Amino acid sequence: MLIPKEDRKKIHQYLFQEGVVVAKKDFNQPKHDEIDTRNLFVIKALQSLTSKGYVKTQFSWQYYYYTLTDEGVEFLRTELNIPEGILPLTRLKNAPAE
Amino acid sequence: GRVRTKTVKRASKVLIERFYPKLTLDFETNKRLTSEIAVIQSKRLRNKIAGYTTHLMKRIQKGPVRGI
Amino acid sequence: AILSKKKKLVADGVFYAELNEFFTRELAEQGYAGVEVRKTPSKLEVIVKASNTQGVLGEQGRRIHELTSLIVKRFKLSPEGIAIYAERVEERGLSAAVQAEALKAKLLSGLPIRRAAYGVLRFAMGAGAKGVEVVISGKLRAARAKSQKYADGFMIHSGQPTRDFIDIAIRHVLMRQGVLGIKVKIMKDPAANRFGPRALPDAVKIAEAKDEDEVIPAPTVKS
Amino acid sequence: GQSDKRELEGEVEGTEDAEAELEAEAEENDESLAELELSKQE
Amino acid sequence: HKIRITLTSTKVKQLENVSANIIRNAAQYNIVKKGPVRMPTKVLKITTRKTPNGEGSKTWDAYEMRIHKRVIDLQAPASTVKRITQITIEPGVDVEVTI
RNA sequence: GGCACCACCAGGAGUGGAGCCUGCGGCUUAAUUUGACUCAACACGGGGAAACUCACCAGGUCCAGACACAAUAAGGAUUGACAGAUUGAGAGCUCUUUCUUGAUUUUGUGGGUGGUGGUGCAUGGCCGUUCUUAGUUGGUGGAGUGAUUUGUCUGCUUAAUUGCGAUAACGAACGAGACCUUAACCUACUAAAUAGUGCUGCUAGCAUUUGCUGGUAUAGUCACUUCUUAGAGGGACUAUCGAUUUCAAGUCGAUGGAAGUUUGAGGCAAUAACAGGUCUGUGAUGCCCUUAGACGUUCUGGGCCGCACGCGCGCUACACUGACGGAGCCAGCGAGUAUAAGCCUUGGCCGAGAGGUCUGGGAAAUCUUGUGAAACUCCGUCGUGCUGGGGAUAGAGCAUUGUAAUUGUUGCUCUUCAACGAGGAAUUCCUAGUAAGCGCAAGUCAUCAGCUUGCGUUGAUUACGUCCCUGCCCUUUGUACACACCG
Ligand SMILES: [Mg+2]
Ligand SMILES: [Mg+2]
Ligand SMILES: [Mg+2]
Ligand SMILES: [Mg+2]
Ligand SMILES: [Mg+2]
Ligand SMILES: [Mg+2]
Ligand SMILES: [Mg+2]
Ligand SMILES: [Mg+2]
Ligand SMILES: [Mg+2]
Ligand SMILES: [Mg+2]
Ligand SMILES: [Mg+2]
Ligand SMILES: [Mg+2]
Ligand SMILES: [Mg+2]
Ligand SMILES: [Mg+2]
Ligand SMILES: [Mg+2]
Ligand SMILES: [Mg+2]
Ligand SMILES: [Mg+2]
Ligand SMILES: [Mg+2]
Ligand SMILES: [Mg+2]
Ligand SMILES: [Mg+2]
Ligand SMILES: [Mg+2]
Ligand SMILES: [Mg+2]
Ligand SMILES: [Mg+2]
Ligand SMILES: [Mg+2]
Ligand SMILES: [Mg+2]
Ligand SMILES: [Mg+2]
Ligand SMILES: [Mg+2]
Ligand SMILES: [Mg+2]
Ligand SMILES: [Mg+2]
Ligand SMILES: [Mg+2]
Ligand SMILES: [Mg+2]
Ligand SMILES: [Mg+2]
Ligand SMILES: [Mg+2]
Ligand SMILES: [Mg+2]
Ligand SMILES: [Mg+2]
Ligand SMILES: [Mg+2]
Ligand SMILES: [Mg+2]
Repeated sequence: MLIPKEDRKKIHQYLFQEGVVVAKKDFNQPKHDEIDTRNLFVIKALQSLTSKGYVKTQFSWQYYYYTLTDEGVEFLRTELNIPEGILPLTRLKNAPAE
Repeated sequence: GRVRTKTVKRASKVLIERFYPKLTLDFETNKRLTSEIAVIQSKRLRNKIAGYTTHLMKRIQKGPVRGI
Repeated sequence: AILSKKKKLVADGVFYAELNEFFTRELAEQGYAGVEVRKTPSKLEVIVKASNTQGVLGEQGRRIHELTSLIVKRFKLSPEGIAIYAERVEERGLSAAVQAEALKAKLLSGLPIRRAAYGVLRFAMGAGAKGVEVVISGKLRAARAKSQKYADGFMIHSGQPTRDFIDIAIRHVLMRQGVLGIKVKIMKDPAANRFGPRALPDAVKIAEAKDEDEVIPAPTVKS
Repeated sequence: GQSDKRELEGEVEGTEDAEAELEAEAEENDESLAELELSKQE
Repeated sequence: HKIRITLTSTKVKQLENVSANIIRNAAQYNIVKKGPVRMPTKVLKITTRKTPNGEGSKTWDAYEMRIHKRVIDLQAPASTVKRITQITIEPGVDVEVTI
C-alpha cells in the first residue's frame, strides 16, 4: 500500500497511545473520524501489522477491532523512536474492578 | 369434544380418596376448596379439576364409582 | 440524534445484539456465557458472564481495559460513560453456551465424541439439570454428513415452558473437512427457577389428609 | 463411535471427565499518558 | 413545580414496580400526584418470511415488541423528584424528567 | 377399519373462455444472469431490476497482491500529473511532454487475499414436507434361547394412543392436552390536562317557558371513570335440568349466561426421516476453479421487460341487484424527522386536474387523524343499444421523482374505444361475522402495488353428514427388499 510517511505516522500514534483502533469497513470513506487520513489507510496499514503479528484483528458487524499486542509495542518503540516513556493508555495498569 | 384428560381424571379422583368429607356437590364451593388443596399452576385447570371432581361426587351419591 | 420511542428501544436491542456477538467471537475461548446490560445514571454497567474470567481480566486486567476502549471508540461513548465487569458463571454445568464452546474446544482437539459428548451429558446432570439433549451434525473423516442426539433425564418440547426452563446455544465448528454444528439443549430444574414459575403447568401437588384425630363428645376448654 | 467399543468406553470415559470436573471446578468454588512525552517537546 | 416523569420499557412487571414504588414514596411524603397514566401499549410488529431461500410453502414469522409508556405527574420541587429516580433504578425502564 | 372442505355430499364464490398484470417454459438475443418443476416449482428467492442492485452482455479503470526473501535502487525503487493527441468521458488508460513525490514503494520466488465463480451430490445453520396427522418410549412383571413382543387392545367415545372399558399386565414419560398471545364480559377495584363526560365561567344561532343545537375553556387551580387506555383480579367448569349410552367415557337438546363449535383465532410442537431447497443472506463453511488482459472491484452503456407460441398466481369486466351526476357519510390495524441529506404532513393561497407555493403541528393516545375509505344510502339522467357496460391500443399536451424516464417510472387533460354478450374438457377455496364482495395501513419505496402481510365496512346460501372420489393414519397379510420398489 502507498501510504504517505506522515499519514502512516498518525496511524501509529493513535494505535499507540490508546493501542486499540476501530475502523468501519468502508474503503472510500475520506476520514476514519479519529485518525486524520483516509479510512482505507487505517484498514490496510493495520492489516500489515496484523500480518507480522503486531496487532490482533477482529471483525464483527462490518467493523474492525484492532488491538495492539504487547509484542507490537516494542516494535513501535523502535520505529516511532520513542523511549520506554510510560504505557500507551491500555497498559497503564489501571487494574480491573471487583 | 369435551373429553377431560388423564391429568385431570386421575388428579380429580385422588381428591375424592383423600378429602371426601370436605368435598361437596357445588362446583363453586369445590373450585374454592381446590385452591387450598392442590397447588394448581393455572386457574383454568383448577376449574377443570374441580368441575370433574364435582361430577364424580354427584355420581357417588348414586352409588359407588370405580377407581376411587 | 432525536430518536423516537419505537426507534430507540429497537436501537437499544440492536446495540445489545451487536455487542453480545462481539464477545462471542472474541471471548469464544473463555467460555463466554452471556452479557447483561445494566443501565444506570452517568455510567453503563455491562456484566459479561464467562467460564474463565482470567482470559478477560488477565495480565493486570489489560484485556478488559483494552477491550473497554474498543467499545467507547466504536459507539462514540465518553471514556467515563461505560464500565465493564467480568463475572464467573454460577453453575457452569447448566449454561449451554459454556458447554457448547467447551464441547467445541474438545472436538477441535480431536477428542472422540463419546468421551466429549458424555462429558456434557453428565456435566449437565451433575450440575442438577432436569434434562439435557445434544445434537452434533457435520462431517467426520467421511464425505457424507451425520447427526447424533444424546438425551438424558427429563426434557419438555412444546408450549411456553420451553421458553422459561430451556436455554439453547448453537455453535458452528470449523473443522479441516467441513463444519460441525452443535446444539446443546439444557433444561434447568423448574424448582430452582427463582423469578418465574417454579414448576410445570400440569404438575398438580395434592395435599395430604390432616384428619384421623379423636373427637370427644362435647366439652369446651375456657381460659 | 459406531464400533462396539467407544460407546462402552466413550460412556465410562465421558463420565470421568465431568465427574472430575465438577469436583475440580468445585475446588474452584471452595476458595470463594505517552503523549505527555510529546508535550515535553515544548 | 409541576414535573412529569415518563416511563417506557418492554416488560411491565419491573416498570410497574418502579411505578408503584415512586407513588409509594410520593405517599409517605405528602406529595400530590396524578397517575400512573397507562398509555395504549404499542405493538411493534415485524412479519418476515421463514425461508432464508425461497422454497417451500410460503410461511411467515410474526415477531413482536411491546412498548408500554406511562407518565406520572408529580407536584414537588425538582430536587425532591430527582433523588427518587436513583432510589428506584431498574435496568429495563428508562426515565426522563421534563418540566 | 378410521380421519380430513389442501376429500366428497348440500351449496356459495369462482378459475379454465376475453383484454390486461405478473411468474414459468419456449423462441429470440451481445446478453436477454440465475435457483426452483405434483401436492411440497410457476405475484416464490421477501426477485414491484431505468443507474446501483447485478450475478448477464460491449467496452474502460484500479490493487484495496498483506508478509519473508532476492533483485533494482538515492548518481533516485516509485506515485501523482497541466496542455495536445487518444477516449464514450475534464480515465496521465495510453502516447509526445519534462515536472513533481521520495524507499511507503517496482520485478521474480514463495505466500496471500477477494470472488452473486462450481459443488446444497462435501457441509453447518435455517426452512419446507411426511404432519400438526396422532404418534413415540422406557421401569417392573408375564412370553420367547434370542432379535423381539405384551403393556401400545375386541368394543364405545373424542379434534386427539383422549378417554371409558376389556385386560399378563401394573404403574409412568415425550407428543396431544395442559402452556402462552390475541378477540369478546366486568356501572366490582387503581387511576388519568397526550381519553372522555356533566356541571360551571365566557359565549354564539332558533322559538321566547326555564327550552334545542353549538363554539370556547392546558387555570372552572371543578366533579367523575360509563364510553377510552392498561395492571391486578374475577368470570366457564358444559353450570342446572331433560333425554339416550355398557348407565361409563360421552353425545344431543333446552334454561341461565358476554361467552356452551376445545368460547373464536393463533404461537409453540415428539421419535426418528427426505440425497427436498438454500455455499445468490452471511467476514458460515471444506474441496475444486480464478486471482492483474481477474471470474476480484469499479466506471460508462445495454439486458434481466426482449415475442410466431404453451402454462400458473391475479386484476378489470361482459351490465338496469347497473353505469354515470349530484347529495348522505360510517371503521379498524398501523407509520411518522434535525445541519439533515431530509419523515408524516393539516391550514392558507395558486392551478380543470395532476400538482405548486407560504406558513404551522408532531420523534407523537397530544399533530397528520374522527386518516369525513370504498362498497353502501337518497334524488336524478340513462332505457336493453357492444348503449352512458368494458376501457385495452394509440396520437397530441400538462406535472411529479430522479444524475438520467428513449423501450411511454408514475400522475393529470382531450381524443382514439379493441376482445368480452357469463365461458368446453377440466379444476380451486370455503361452514359464521365465515364465503363473498369493498376499500384502508404496513413491507418493498428517490419514483412505481393489478403482490404480499394485516385491518376493519357490508354480510349471506348450504351441511353440521359420509367413505362414493382423492390423500393420510392403524390392524392383518405377502416379501427373494434392509442402499429398504428410485429395491
Ligand atoms: Mg407436554
Ligand atoms: Mg399444545
Ligand atoms: Mg439462537
Ligand atoms: Mg385413528
Ligand atoms: Mg374408531
Ligand atoms: Mg366410528
Ligand atoms: Mg399436504
Ligand atoms: Mg383438490
Ligand atoms: Mg361439490
Ligand atoms: Mg373475475
Ligand atoms: Mg426464458
Ligand atoms: Mg428471461
Ligand atoms: Mg453497470
Ligand atoms: Mg462480481
Ligand atoms: Mg438437500
Ligand atoms: Mg390438517
Ligand atoms: Mg421385560
Ligand atoms: Mg410394541
Ligand atoms: Mg386406546
Ligand atoms: Mg372502565
Ligand atoms: Mg418445528
Ligand atoms: Mg421437490
Ligand atoms: Mg446458506
Ligand atoms: Mg425477472
Ligand atoms: Mg400463490
Ligand atoms: Mg354512486
Ligand atoms: Mg378511528
Ligand atoms: Mg361503447
Ligand atoms: Mg364507462
Ligand atoms: Mg407520482
Ligand atoms: Mg405502499
Ligand atoms: Mg412481489
Ligand atoms: Mg364432520
Ligand atoms: Mg360425527
Ligand atoms: Mg376411502
Ligand atoms: Mg406371495
Ligand atoms: Mg439382504
